[PDB]
Amino acid sequence: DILMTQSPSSMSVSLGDTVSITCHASQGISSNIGWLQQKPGKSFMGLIYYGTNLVDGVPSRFSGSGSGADYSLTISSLDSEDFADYYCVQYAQLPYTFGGGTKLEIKRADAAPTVSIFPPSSEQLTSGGASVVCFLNNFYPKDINVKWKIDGSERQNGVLNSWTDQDSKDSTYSMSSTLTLTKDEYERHNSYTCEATHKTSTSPIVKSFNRNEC
Amino acid sequence: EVQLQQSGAELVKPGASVKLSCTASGFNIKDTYVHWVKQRPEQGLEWIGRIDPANGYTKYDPKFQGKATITADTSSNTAYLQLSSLTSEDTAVYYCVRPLYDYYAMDYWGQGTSVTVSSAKTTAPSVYPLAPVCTGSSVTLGCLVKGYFPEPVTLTWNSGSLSSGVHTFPAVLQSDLYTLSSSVTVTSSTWPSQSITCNVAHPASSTKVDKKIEPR
Amino acid sequence: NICTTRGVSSCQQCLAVSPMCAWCSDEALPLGSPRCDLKENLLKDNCAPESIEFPVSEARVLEDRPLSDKGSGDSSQVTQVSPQRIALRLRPDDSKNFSIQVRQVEDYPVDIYYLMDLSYSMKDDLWSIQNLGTKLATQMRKLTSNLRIGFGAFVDKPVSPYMYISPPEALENPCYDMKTTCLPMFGYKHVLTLTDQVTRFNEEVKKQSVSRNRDAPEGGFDAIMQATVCDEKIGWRNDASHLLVFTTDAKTHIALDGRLAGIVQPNDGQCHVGSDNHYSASTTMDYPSLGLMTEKLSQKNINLIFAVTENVVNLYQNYSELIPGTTVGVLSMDSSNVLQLIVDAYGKIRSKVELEVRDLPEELSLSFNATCLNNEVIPGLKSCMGLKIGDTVSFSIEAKVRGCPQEKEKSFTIKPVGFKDSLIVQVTFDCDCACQAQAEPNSHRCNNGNGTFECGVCRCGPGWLGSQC
Amino acid sequence: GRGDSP
Amino acid sequence: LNLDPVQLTFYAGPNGSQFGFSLDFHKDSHGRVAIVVGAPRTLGPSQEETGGVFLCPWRAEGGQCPSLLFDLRDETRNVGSQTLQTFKARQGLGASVVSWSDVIVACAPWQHWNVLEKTEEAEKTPVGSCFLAQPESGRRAEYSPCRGNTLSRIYVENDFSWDKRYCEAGFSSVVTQAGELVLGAPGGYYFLGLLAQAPVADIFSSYRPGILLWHVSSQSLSFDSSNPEYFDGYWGYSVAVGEFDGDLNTTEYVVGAPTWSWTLGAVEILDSYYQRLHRLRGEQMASYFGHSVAVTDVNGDGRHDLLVGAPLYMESRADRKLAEVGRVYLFLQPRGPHALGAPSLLLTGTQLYGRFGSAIAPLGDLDRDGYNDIAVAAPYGGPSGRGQVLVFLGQSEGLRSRPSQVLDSPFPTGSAFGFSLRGAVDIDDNGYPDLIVGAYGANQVAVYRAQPVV
Ligand SMILES: *[C@@H]1O[C@H](CO)[C@@H](O[C@@H]2O[C@H](CO)[C@@H](O[C@@H]3O[C@H](CO[C@H]4O[C@H](CO)[C@@H](O)[C@H](O[C@H]5O[C@H](CO)[C@@H](O)[C@H](O)[C@@H]5O)[C@@H]4O)[C@@H](O)[C@H](O[C@H]4O[C@H](CO)[C@@H](O)[C@H](O)[C@@H]4O)[C@@H]3O)[C@H](O)[C@H]2NC(C)=O)[C@H](O)[C@H]1NC(C)=O
Ligand SMILES: [Ca+2]
Ligand SMILES: [Ca+2]
Ligand SMILES: [Ca+2]
Ligand SMILES: [Ca+2]
Ligand SMILES: [Mn+2]
Ligand SMILES: [Mn+2]
Ligand SMILES: [Mn+2]
Repeated sequence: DILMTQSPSSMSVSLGDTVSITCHASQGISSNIGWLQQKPGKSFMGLIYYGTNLVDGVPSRFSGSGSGADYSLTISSLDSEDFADYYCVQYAQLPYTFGGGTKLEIKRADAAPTVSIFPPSSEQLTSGGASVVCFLNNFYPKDINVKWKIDGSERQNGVLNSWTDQDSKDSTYSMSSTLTLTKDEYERHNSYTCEATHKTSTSPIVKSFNRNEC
Repeated sequence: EVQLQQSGAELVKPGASVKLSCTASGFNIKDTYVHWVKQRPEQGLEWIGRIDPANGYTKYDPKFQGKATITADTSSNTAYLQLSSLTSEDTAVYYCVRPLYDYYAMDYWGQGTSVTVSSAKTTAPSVYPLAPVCTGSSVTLGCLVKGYFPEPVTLTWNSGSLSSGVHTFPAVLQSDLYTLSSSVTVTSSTWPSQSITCNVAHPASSTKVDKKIEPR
Repeated sequence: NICTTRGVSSCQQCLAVSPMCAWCSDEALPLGSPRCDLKENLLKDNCAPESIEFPVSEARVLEDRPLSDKGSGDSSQVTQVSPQRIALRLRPDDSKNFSIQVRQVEDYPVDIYYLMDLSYSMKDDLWSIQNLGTKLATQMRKLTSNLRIGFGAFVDKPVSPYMYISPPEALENPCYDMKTTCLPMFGYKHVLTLTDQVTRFNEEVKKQSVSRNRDAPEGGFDAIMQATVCDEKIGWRNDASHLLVFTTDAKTHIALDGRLAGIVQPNDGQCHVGSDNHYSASTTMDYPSLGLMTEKLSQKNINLIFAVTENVVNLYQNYSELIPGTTVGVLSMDSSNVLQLIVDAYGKIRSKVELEVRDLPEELSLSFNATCLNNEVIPGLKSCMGLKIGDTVSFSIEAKVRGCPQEKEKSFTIKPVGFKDSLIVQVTFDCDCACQAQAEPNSHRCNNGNGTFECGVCRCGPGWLGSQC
Repeated sequence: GRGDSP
Repeated sequence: LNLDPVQLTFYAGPNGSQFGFSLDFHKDSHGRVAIVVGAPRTLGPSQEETGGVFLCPWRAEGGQCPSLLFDLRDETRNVGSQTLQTFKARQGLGASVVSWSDVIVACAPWQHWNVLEKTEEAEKTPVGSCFLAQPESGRRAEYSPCRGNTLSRIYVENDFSWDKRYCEAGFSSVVTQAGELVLGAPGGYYFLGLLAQAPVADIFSSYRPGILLWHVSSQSLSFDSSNPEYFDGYWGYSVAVGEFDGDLNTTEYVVGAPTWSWTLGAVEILDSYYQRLHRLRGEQMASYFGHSVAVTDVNGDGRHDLLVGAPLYMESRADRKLAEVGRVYLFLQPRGPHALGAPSLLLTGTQLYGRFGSAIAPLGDLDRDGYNDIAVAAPYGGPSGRGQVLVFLGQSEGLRSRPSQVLDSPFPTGSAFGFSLRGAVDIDDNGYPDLIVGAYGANQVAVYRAQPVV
């Protein structure tokens, strides 16, 4: 099978910019490559076929190029509608194979997360469950790491995370992290901590609370 | 106009099978190769196979051999993808595709069909209010919607009157059930002096729950 | 009579009136008596018998070799037509009759060149004729004691799209994509020059095998043309019946088909089989037209026999009607009866006798009465049918001249179609009087020199105009 | 068939 | 009648190129008339025969002509785990040419094609191909409707049905007034023959170099058949268009199948869906009835009439002899939806092997008397067999029985003078339509200018 390596996996760019997305194949595919667009929450639209040919209807600001095993999709002067996911596909050989994708994101000023921690509610505790929720809101860039600590020690079991798409208004990102334990194990520890590591701060943002205590 | 009209979202239990449809509109299905593609958030895109509806001849990626079976029915201008013995690995969005000019290209795509694998029965969510610990210009409150099936749910704050400062996070499927959360941020002089309630609706179970956020 | 009621001026002009007219050149003739009249009426006027001009049309036989009873031995001695040469004397507007005998001589030499389709569709037949040679020898031996037989084979033009050209293996073995083996494709190849050693035929056939090409119609017409015009190669004998036996199980390519192979050059009707015995112009020259084939077959005196399978009998019968003299026989499925087929065909060929005339002068016209079966005369016919080998027929022929031609001596030929022997008719137009040679130009008898004294009368000399100058 | 075959 | 045989114009191509094999008049966007000439054996860069096209501007003096360049390189595409191959050696580019609007279409009926997949293949075969050019802009496109990607094994399994591998598309060609390219492909469906049609605009808008195999959704091909009457009929050996059904909104196709029904020959008139409206049968087997077809209204009633050439027809001579001279048939179109019926006139050649009827060209109204006229070639006719073109004038009852004018070949023996003809266009702009005559054997084209009636 032919491997399609697409770079970069994402890029933070600005309206009106010119940007190039590249795709490297494990072997020469002689222009037998296509480029695809997928807008947020939408299906796919074809952009390029056989290396350089725009699909009927595609804006002239799109263009494809390359040869051998290396190819590029270039967007001249980004429109607001161009912030989406792009993929390459080779059909030189069966099976057809795709690149990993490239996501164009809106560039803006860095912003540290607003972190909030929430202990389990009474309702959930009476039902034997214990979820500890941590919100990390309006931060940029999207790259972020969160770490739960129970009594000072890192916990990596029962952690479900969810991320929002780039905010349409302020172009920031937000994250929700939920540590779900049994009511049982929840009472076997005391301090619950949510640690956020982000480029805006050398030291982690730390939000905590002690069980029982209020 | 060339258009591939696919069938609706599918909910199927593990081990069962499912058959997706791809109906040609504005042209005859026999005109070109018709491909099927699988998409997942993490693993990305994967070519399943193709068929020539004119003669029924198929090609597959050996990875899907035994799992996927592509067929076509020219009588109804439709192509099909049959998935058998389903596991959570098969939860994904499936697309049918055809070329524009180039015999071998992948230019026109259907809108996609979602397949979700779960043994869960229709289940209404447990809605849990999240109040702060125990202080700044603003305060953030939360709502935890846990253990429901299937998607979707609609969540508002104060019947939508709180139109700003809200973050509702995508649901995550964990062991057969969905969990979702939402935060709302307001000025500290707004709450608890005023009432702030979580409104969660779940159509599949015809439920509507309101949970007022109370100080601890 | 008409000989007198004219007032002709000359002896020449008198004979032109009617074959019945005579002229009296006797100087001692009553001044009232006419010089142009019936030979009798003239004599009644004491006209000197040695002074009367009156030619009579005749037919004298020059050569008259007897018809042969056998055709074996020496071919130079074989006479099938008698007489072989006659002299014919005709005066203006006259006619004279003569006879000719034609015989289908027994035990005449026979050449049989066997042209076989060896395309893949013919796969099954090749085994049946394993020993066609000897069997064919046994049967023909009853009809002739001087048989020669030969062999050639064809497929089609070795060029795309008739020929498979991929993969490379297919060129050396057209049956590659099938899991078997056959010969590389060829257009036409001569295999066995005509010979009386029939075991040579058997052994050559045993080594033959089929090839394979793409389209059903084949290139047999290329082979018919070459077998016809490559005289020395095939070995046709001057004094023998020529049978060209064409066998196939499919329809045939015709002129103008070649364009599908990019070939537009018309067939030139010339021999193109060299030392390698293959038709070298197969890929550069179009298939021959029926007209060109007919011309060459006729010229080389070759009888074409379409011995084909039942599925194409009607097709080749229809072609046969467009190539007069061609015979069709039904090859029963697998060439199992090809032997008898050939014997029967030879029978039909020698059951017809048709006369043809060559180099007949414009002013001569012939009429024929045929005497074929049981001396039954048939008026206005120059051909007999339903004949057997050894049967004799005769024809009564009347030659009529319209006027008096400028050239007083011509010769034409009457010959049976397909026959070697012929009858040469030497015609001499007797339009002048013997006395004209004794004419006295510028004679004192005529206007004291202004005229010529000819045949007892005065004629206006050359250069003058008006009857009496 | 419609080609060169028995 | 009034063509000038005294002052001709000569155009010439390279030796051995067969310059003049095909030709047509071409109007540029400014309304200037030129001559496009096909030369199917012109040498390519590889030094091998590939064919070529020439665009000759009008000049009373004639002379050499600028080449009209097309891509002559063999193409290879490795896609979908297959290998697509084009082979242009001896493809015969220019074996046919035609002009429509500002576009020239030059065909290579013997261009070969193959598809490899591991050890299997489609088979290397002459699918033929057409090249399209817009000389003024430089735009290029191609059209090769018979190309496929099916392996040999599959055809064997289906008894070789729908087998387009030997089409030789472009063997003949014509374009409708509305700009629909129609290709004759006499090798189609295992030598039954087929027609392929596609709008020129859609060919240009769908074509991209290097693809080789692409969809033209508006294209329309005729159909395979299991009726042996059609086997080896070379349906598509010749084509033309005209109006034969009373609906002016629709164009009808005229198709020659010179070997139809065991070489009887036939010509068919069909609607643009390939539904048959009329069938004309040949008179004599092997005469090649259908070799050439021409459409023009010769009797001034506004209804197109049909002319069919049978260049190898054998005329009956005395003593039950047959003489190959060639024959042309005229069929007048009746008022209403009726059948064409028997021939209204038979024109027969006189010179043995002359091939009278090899080509038939509408001249328009040559003498300007209100009736359209034709020219008929006998490429090997004339007292010396060098070739002759005979002009027959239209009249109220059809055509005259005797030619008004005879053009003797000005070239040496073997030139094939008259193999190709084109008339009905006024090239010198003197108000009278003119005649161009190809003589590929001499690699030359002769132009005859019409003049006021003497
Ligand atoms: C070889 O050459 C022969 C002779 O030319 C070809 O045979 C002819 O084929 C044509 C086309 O198929 C036939 O024309 C058709 O004629 C029929 C009526 O024919 C009837 O009457 C005829 C005259 O009295 C008579 O000859 C016929 O006799 C034949 O058939 C009988 C019965 O099977 C048989 O017993 C005889 O021995 C004969 O074989 C018969 O009684 C007519 O109805 C057809 O009209 C239809 O088709 C035409 C178009 O073709 C169409 O216009 C009409 O509207 C209608 O649909 C048609 O005209 C002709 O009869 C044949 N002649 C003979 C004597 O057979 C043969 O095809 C060639 N073979 C090859 C392989 O080249
Ligand atoms: Ca119409
Ligand atoms: Ca008319
Ligand atoms: Ca006129
Ligand atoms: Ca003019
Ligand atoms: Mn056979
Ligand atoms: Mn063949
Ligand atoms: Mn055969």
